Amino acid sequence: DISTLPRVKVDLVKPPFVHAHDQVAKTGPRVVEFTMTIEEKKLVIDREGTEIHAMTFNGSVPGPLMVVHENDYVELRLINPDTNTLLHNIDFHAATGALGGGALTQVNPGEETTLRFKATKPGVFVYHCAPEGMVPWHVTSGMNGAIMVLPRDGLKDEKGQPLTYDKIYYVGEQDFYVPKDEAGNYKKYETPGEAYEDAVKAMRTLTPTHIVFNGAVGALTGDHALTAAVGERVLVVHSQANRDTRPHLIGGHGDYVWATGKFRNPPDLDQETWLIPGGTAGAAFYTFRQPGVYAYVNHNLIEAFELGAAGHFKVTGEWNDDLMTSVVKPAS
Amino acid sequence: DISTLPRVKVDLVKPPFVHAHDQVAKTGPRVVEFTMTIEEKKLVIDREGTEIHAMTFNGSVPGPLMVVHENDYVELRLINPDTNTLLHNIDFHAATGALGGGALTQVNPGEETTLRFKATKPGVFVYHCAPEGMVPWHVTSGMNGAIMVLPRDGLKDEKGQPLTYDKIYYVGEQDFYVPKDEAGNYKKYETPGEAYEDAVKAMRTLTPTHIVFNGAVGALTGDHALTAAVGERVLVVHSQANRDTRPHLIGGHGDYVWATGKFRNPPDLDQETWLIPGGTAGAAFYTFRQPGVYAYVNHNLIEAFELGAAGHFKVTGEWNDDLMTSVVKPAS
Amino acid sequence: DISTLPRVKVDLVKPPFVHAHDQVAKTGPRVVEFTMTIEEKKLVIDREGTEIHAMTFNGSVPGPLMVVHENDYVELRLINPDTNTLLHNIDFHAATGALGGGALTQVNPGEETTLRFKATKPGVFVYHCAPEGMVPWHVTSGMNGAIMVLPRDGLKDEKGQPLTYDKIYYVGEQDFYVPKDEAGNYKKYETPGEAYEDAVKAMRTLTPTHIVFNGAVGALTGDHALTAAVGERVLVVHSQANRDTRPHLIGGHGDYVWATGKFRNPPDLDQETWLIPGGTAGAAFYTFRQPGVYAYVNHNLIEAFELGAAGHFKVTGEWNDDLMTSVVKPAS
Ligand SMILES: O=N[O-]
Ligand SMILES: O=N[O-]
Ligand SMILES: O=N[O-]
Ligand SMILES: O=N[O-]
Ligand SMILES: O=N[O-]
Ligand SMILES: O=N[O-]
Ligand SMILES: O=N[O-]
Ligand SMILES: O=N[O-]
Ligand SMILES: O=N[O-]
Ligand SMILES: O=N[O-]
Ligand SMILES: O=N[O-]
Ligand SMILES: O=N[O-]
Ligand SMILES: O=N[O-]
Ligand SMILES: O=N[O-]
Ligand SMILES: O=N[O-]
Ligand SMILES: O=N[O-]
Ligand SMILES: O=N[O-]
Ligand SMILES: O=N[O-]
Ligand SMILES: [Cu+2]
Ligand SMILES: [Cu+2]
Ligand SMILES: [Cu+2]
Ligand SMILES: [Cu+2]
Ligand SMILES: [Cu+2]
Ligand SMILES: [Cu+2]
Repeated sequence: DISTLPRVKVDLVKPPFVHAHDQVAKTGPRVVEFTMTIEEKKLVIDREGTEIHAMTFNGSVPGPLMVVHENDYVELRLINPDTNTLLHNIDFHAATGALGGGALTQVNPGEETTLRFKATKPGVFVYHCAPEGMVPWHVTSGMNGAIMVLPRDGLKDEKGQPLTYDKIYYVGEQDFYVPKDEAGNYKKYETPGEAYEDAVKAMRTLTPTHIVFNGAVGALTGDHALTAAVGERVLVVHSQANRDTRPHLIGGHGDYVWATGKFRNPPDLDQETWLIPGGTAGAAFYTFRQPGVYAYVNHNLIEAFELGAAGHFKVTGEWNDDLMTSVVKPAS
Repeated sequence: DISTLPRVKVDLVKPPFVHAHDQVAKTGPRVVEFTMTIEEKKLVIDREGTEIHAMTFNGSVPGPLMVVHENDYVELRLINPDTNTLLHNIDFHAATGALGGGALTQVNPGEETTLRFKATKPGVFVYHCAPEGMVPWHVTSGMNGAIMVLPRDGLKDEKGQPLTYDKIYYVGEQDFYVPKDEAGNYKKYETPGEAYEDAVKAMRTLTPTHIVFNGAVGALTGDHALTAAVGERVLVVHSQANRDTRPHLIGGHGDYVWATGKFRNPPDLDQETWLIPGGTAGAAFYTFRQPGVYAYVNHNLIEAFELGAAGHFKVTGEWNDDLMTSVVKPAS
Repeated sequence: DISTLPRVKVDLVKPPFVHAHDQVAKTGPRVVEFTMTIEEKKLVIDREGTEIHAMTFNGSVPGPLMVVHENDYVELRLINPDTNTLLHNIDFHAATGALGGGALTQVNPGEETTLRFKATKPGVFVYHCAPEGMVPWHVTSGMNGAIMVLPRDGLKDEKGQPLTYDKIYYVGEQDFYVPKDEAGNYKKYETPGEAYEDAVKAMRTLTPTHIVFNGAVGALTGDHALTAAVGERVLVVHSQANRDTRPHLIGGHGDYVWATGKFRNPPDLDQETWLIPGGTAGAAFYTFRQPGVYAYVNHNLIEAFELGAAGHFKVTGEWNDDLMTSVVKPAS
């Protein structure tokens, strides 16, 4: 009887940060209660000032990472305030039935709903809006995130030994399709209905105009670079709700990678780059061995360095000259 | 001596259905005899009435699924009737030598040929036409299918335990490249030779105009939706002869997935989405747990919902409120 | 103390050939010394005579395959002669720290540098140039290769048994983005600086104009076809520094494949086609069973047969009619 289970309310945080949780479950199964408020908002996505009408869960692109354990129940209160204009819903790839919840969560502006589902499979999973007839438009306007369902005994390596992370980050990668005129400049629009056919035309090109981490070019850089220390074990969850990506840590590796995100499978070891298919979340575990700046990229390097799919880690600590050294510095 | 082996004649069926077979081999190795007749035909591929000149094995896009067991011999009689205009052949990715058979099976209109090969590797494999100098044109005109080579003791899970499906479906996904003029409308053509250079130009864009299951937008919907019941174990074989795809069952999972289709490998567990590379067939096994409508899609959602790569399952049975429920239905 | 280790100087060879090495390490850890000289040069990449300004390591696209064992040190002397015009560097995906070495290896024309790093992870890995602000331009101008870090006890299969190759080839696959005018003809340019913005524009299309093996359409054909004999065990290392590929041996298989290239993982068995993500090297092992011509392709068949991503094997030996035969040759 679900009513006899503990309830715990989670307060979500903005990506790339992740709400506090325990890797190894410290309680039995629980109903884990989340609330998200949909926000349609203008977002500047590049250094040129290109502004789009984003559709968000909780104000961010991506939406926040939710974290539960296997066989917990996820109870989500989804709020669509009357300041929004569109119908929205939510589909969890972690859930079973009713189009992942989408069939049960259609909320007009001024409405809310509560969905409960049992998290029966461990892994990282995409969630996204998916209103009938409008699915890719909502998803490619930012309106996707991820949920991590941890095994109750935490992560394990390929031999069944524990893998415990010290830090976790969530990198949502977003493909945008900003409509272009025949000279190639972006268009804007006066209403969502007036934008819709050219959004469809732009999407049909299958060529994103921007591919960004955490909602904008450069979002994971400078003061907002990811951080770690030498010797820290870091889990990076990476999702892409619509298009393949190939993450790579420049100067590092994925020591243990679940490229398609499902923890019942043994991880792939020692990866340089891995393929996360569109519509999937993946997770990579790495122990830093060197300080300095790293770039975390989609290793289509055009996508990374021209379209925006690049962020930075700043890592503190001691340099290891055994691992790498300049024997002769550049010189004439 | 192959002449001492039993022969069995298979009568093929139209996708997404699959000819009757046994999962666990009930006989020793056999020569399994198949016949396919090539048909060049007009096909309407979308709701707008866009009509192409399709090139088919057995009248369908995809061609039918052939099913044998490991170390059977596949004997195919391939017929190119004189009502066709082009040279065709067949290449089996399951076979070894002679470009998969393509070098031995070149048939002008009015010709036939018989090829035999030993199915030495278990898995699902693409087959496709591949005439020298014209390969992608034939393949992207529909002229591909798949063959399943079952292990003699049937499918097994990651622990070596049997996996037995109750139903099997074959979803062939087809990328079409319908030539467009500079305003973006499709062109038609008066002969294959007159179409060829613009087919090549259209293909060179690397941007399909349509991506469909079972030969047309909506083919696997309505009266032709896939069906199952709660508790049924379903195997979905999915092929793509030319371009990557990322299947996903909306509201479900791939409980056991051979993404690259080869049964000697342990399956990946609990997949949300999986990557089937172009030129591969994959297979996913799922036990339905909830009734209702599911969408089975390529989870590039633009490809699914704008270009055609979406079908439906209709599932009968009892709803499980433990797995999912609406706690509070959408309301003001 | 690294100075107490043996040093061995390797003399590199042009792809697709690979410098001599031992699969099982015959010495303890060593410092393996390599030298590469950067060459900017004109290269004709297609049958039409399209000529680009290539950026190369050691005069070739791809750069040469380097081979070491796990826990060897790689010491590379990188020379940028004063006959070049651009700044270059090198990033090894095999290395840890300093952006794979790129932060330590920036060489103006007329400069050289020496980098040492410990090869701590076994596998095949990409290396590429990556000058800050110019990364995809250099990589997509050819300026990438691979390094193989063998386990000290050589390759092993999924059961831990040895896999020993008789021959090894390195296929580098290169995506080029040759700028096109509005009629679709290639442009040329008078200086690298004058080419840069249109190179960026061309790259931003995400649509390669050419995808080639060993630097040009047809490079691995005719007198330069790959060769083998029936019964030979062949390892094909395949890299793609920027874009996904899906190799396939037409008429054969990948008997053992490390699609993402890392030897600590068990190989995938019996592959028809496999996905090597952009920014990765993979490796496939096959034992030839039939003589004749094979095509080795990227199985996006448009990429293979229209854009250039196809080569040939010529295999000598005895035909096996048990594996494949023409029962009835094509006839009326
Ligand atoms: O707890 N049954 O999924
Ligand atoms: O943090 N425990 O390994
Ligand atoms: O055609 N101008 O969007
Ligand atoms: O091209 N990725 O969906
Ligand atoms: O199939 N491209 O997303
Ligand atoms: O989904 N397993 O990485
Ligand atoms: O039966 N030998 O492949
Ligand atoms: O249908 N036997 O599990
Ligand atoms: O340029 N009209 O196909
Ligand atoms: O983009 N798939 O071949
Ligand atoms: O590489 N795209 O099929
Ligand atoms: O090919 N193994 O999924
Ligand atoms: O030898 N330590 O990587
Ligand atoms: O070449 N030894 O298997
Ligand atoms: O617009 N001509 O490159
Ligand atoms: O489409 N491959 O990066
Ligand atoms: O994501 N295409 O390389
Ligand atoms: O990276 N393992 O193929
Ligand atoms: Cu929405
Ligand atoms: Cu989805
Ligand atoms: Cu044909
Ligand atoms: Cu093929
Ligand atoms: Cu360079
Ligand atoms: Cu790189």
